[PDB]
Amino acid sequence: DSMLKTKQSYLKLNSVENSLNGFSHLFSKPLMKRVKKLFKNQQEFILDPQYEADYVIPVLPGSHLNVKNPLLELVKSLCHVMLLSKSTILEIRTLRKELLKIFELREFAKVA
Amino acid sequence: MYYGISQFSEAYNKILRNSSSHSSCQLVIFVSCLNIDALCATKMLSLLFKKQLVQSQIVPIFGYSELRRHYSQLDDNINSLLLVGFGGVIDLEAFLEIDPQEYVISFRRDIYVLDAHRPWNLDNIFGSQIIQCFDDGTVDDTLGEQKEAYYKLLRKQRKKQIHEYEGVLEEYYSQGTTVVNSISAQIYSLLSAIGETNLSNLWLNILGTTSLDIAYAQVYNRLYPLLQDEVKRLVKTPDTLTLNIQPDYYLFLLRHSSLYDSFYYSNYVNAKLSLWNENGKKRLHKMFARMGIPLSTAQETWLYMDHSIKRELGIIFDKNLDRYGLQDIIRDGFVRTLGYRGSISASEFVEALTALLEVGNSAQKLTNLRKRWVSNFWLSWDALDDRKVELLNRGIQLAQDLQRAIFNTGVAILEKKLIKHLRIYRLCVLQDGPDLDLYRNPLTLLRLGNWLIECCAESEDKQLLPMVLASIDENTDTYLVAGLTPRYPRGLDTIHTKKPILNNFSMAFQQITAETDAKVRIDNFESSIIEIRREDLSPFLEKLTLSGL
Repeated sequence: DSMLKTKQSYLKLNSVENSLNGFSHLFSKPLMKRVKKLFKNQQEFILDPQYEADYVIPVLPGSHLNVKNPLLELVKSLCHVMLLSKSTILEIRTLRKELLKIFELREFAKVA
Repeated sequence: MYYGISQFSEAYNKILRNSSSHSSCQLVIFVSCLNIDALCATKMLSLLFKKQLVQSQIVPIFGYSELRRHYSQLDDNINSLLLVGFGGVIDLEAFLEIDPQEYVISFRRDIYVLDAHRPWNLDNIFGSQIIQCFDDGTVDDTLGEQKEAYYKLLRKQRKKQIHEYEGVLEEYYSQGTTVVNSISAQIYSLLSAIGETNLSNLWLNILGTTSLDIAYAQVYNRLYPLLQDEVKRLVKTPDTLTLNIQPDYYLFLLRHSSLYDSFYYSNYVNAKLSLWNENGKKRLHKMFARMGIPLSTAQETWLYMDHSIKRELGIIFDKNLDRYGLQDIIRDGFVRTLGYRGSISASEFVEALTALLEVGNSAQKLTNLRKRWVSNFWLSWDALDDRKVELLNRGIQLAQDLQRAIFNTGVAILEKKLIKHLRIYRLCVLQDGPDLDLYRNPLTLLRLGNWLIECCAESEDKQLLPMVLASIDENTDTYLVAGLTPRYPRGLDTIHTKKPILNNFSMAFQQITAETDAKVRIDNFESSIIEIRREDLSPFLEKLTLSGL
């Protein structure tokens, strides 16, 4: 929705394209707060026995990756979807580093 | 109590009546590995039972799983079992599924457990005839009230008695783990009552009693006068053996390294002078300049260091150390001399023994590490005899290397300020660094923690909080976490020493493990050391924060 809004705004105004430059500014703060809350809740409720049902990693044919923390893959997929912009790379990388700073990880770690 | 101090001999006699045989091994000893006191007691017992030609076998163990597996391996022919250095705090019958009616005939077997930890299992005392232990003088006086409740708990208004008994049992429990006596001291008391004391036994007793100076100085001070009196009671020809009470100091290998390195690596002086930054080194050079020893002279070996200042060292210290608050370093120790080989002290001997234990030579690599620890224990045991000194010089050099490594890691920790101060307890985690593979040894981790505790205690902070330390081993991807109790400064009066600081970390760990499905493995004999997963550490820690300590 934010991408559609910013493209419509740019078209209203008239390798870089200004149709999409400036779209992550709309949802950065709510995303940061939501990720903080999700991390806190996962930290509190991961070791509980009756809450272990919702944290079960599903298995499908063709799967080969063994990994532990689900929120990490959630944010990794969320950032990889955005990274396909190929024109707002620096903004997406900044947001990715900011998101990873909530975890005790670094920008170029193999786990990220 | 089951076996009082006066009854020891009787039990000993029973052992003979159950073990003296011509061609049959009827006695097996399990020892608490990675413990100096257990090693000393085992050596004394081995000499005792070699005197009377009683066949026996020595088997070291590391964890409770090994204990249970080896107990399952045993045959009914073994009449007598010894369990030295552990086993007090738990009920063995529940652990070992011991049926009294399977071993009734009475006394089909005998299991003599000999442990030092003051809080232990009361049911193990008052319930079972098959399990028997040597009391140090604690049940007869301290446990006078709990036994009534246990005996009574072994018309509608009678529930008050049950409630009172439950309350008394709860009050007796919920107590932190402590040590108040020495196994070697008990064995030497038995030997004194029997009449087989000699210089080897006295030396082993001295080692066993001085191995507690680091952590249980109160016990050491309680036990020192007996050793002094006993050594009083008991030409330099090449076969003289001299045991003398010479003054000594809280110094690291004073008679085998240079005086400068001794002052530099001594933990007490480090804590008192803040040697981790440059001001500490400046104050140390001030010390040396005011004493008058040249720096190049003080950086020489103790053998070749000047005879005049060797003679005058005592007066130099007595006149110089008052200004800077180091006058607590002077104490009285035991010196052993045999032949023309030289002189050694108990502190240096125990440091060498500990270092040789540390360094010598998933589940599969854990088993390999435990096997290497068992082999190191055997090597340290073999190094005890006076016919080998290349197995002691190596230990001394390894002690120097390990102390250097510990100092190098501790200064980095202190300068990076990784010690996080929470509301209840301090926390520190070694995420990355050099030579991390050394700290997989619990005793090495305890040495590092002891130095950190001393450094923290020798500060202006007025908060006594437990310290939690963790490490990493990348091959296993697990955190080895040890809980540590606070310590008072060594220069304090006995009035504020009503009771030693208790350790609730084992209780907290077992409660959290019993209420959550963490992938931990609590198997070490020391109940305050556990292995936890890297992914599982943080929530666990949170639980430890939110649980009642």
